[PDB]
Amino acid sequence: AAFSSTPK
Amino acid sequence: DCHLSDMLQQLHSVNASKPSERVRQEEAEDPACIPIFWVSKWVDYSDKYGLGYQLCDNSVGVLFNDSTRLILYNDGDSLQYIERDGTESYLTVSSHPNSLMKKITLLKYFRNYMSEHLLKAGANITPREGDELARLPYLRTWFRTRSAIILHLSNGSVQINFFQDHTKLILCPLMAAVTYIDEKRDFRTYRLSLLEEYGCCKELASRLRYARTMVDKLLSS
Repeated sequence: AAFSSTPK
Repeated sequence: DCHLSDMLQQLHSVNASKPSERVRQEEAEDPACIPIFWVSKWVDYSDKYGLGYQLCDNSVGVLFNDSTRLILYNDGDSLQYIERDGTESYLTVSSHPNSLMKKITLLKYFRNYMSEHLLKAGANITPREGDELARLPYLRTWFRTRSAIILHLSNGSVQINFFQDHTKLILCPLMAAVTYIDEKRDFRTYRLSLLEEYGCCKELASRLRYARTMVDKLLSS
């Protein structure tokens, strides 16, 4: 359910 | 379809071998099979616009909800646009039809978001050199499942990024190879036939079974 790939 | 059929045969062959039940996994490594391109970043804004992504060379693209694609090269200037019917066009941020303005703007917003906030998958991987036969690929198809996001590139590569443990696969059906990035962010690249021969651990085995299912889905649609 992430909006995006792995963040910093 | 040929890329996906090949990949299906390759994976089916490896999996039928039951590679985790044999171990000489390190013998399957082929360092010259490292991929040229993979997806280092992505943003699923399919609620509104579509899916933005960044490849490991820092080029970026968007697959819009209307099935068109806009691609920005890593020079930060050259654009490639692909209509739904497949018609391609070549342009720049500096010179483009008014009709593309909106989409160009959206692409830049995606670029901003990805550049600032997200880390690069395979930051520690030097990509294969690659030559005149390998032009910049674009995202041909993608979907997300309960367990992963699946990204199918126009050079035939299929990337699968697993949500729970951040493990990733990049499959190339031209090289007949797979790069596996584990939870430590260590990566190894194997020749699939060599994995048939020397076998591999349970984790990689499981992920290659799941991969075979994903490729069957991509072929199915």
